[PDB]
Amino acid sequence: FNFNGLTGTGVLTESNKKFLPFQQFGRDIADTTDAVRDPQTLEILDITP
Amino acid sequence: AAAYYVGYLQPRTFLLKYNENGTITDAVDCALDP
Ligand SMILES: *[C@@H]1O[C@H](CO)[C@@H](O)[C@H](O)[C@H]1NC(C)=O
Ligand SMILES: *[C@@H]1O[C@H](CO)[C@@H](O)[C@H](O)[C@H]1NC(C)=O
Repeated sequence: FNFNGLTGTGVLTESNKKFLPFQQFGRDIADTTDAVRDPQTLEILDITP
Repeated sequence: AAAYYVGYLQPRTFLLKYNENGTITDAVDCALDP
């Protein structure tokens, strides 16, 4: 995947997190990206290895 | 018929707490007490 320039690999799943309007990505304790917002449908997906 | 307050900021280290929804609900100011 390549989300707004951020490239990676994994499985995308529907999520239940509610980002604030000014947020685009989310991180875990290890500091890796875990959730993203689709730039077109504006839905939020979870990224799993 | 109102009031206002004024405080100044300094560089500090804080320990913030996020909840299950992502809201900040607590914090600790490290350079205050032992
Ligand atoms: C991009 O197009 C989709 C429909 O394909 C639309 O839902 C979306 O609103 C458009 N972009 C943004 C930023 O909304
Ligand atoms: C925060 O998330 C929990 C579930 O993780 C939910 O039950 C609760 O209503 C949420 N708080 C809100 C929506 O203010």
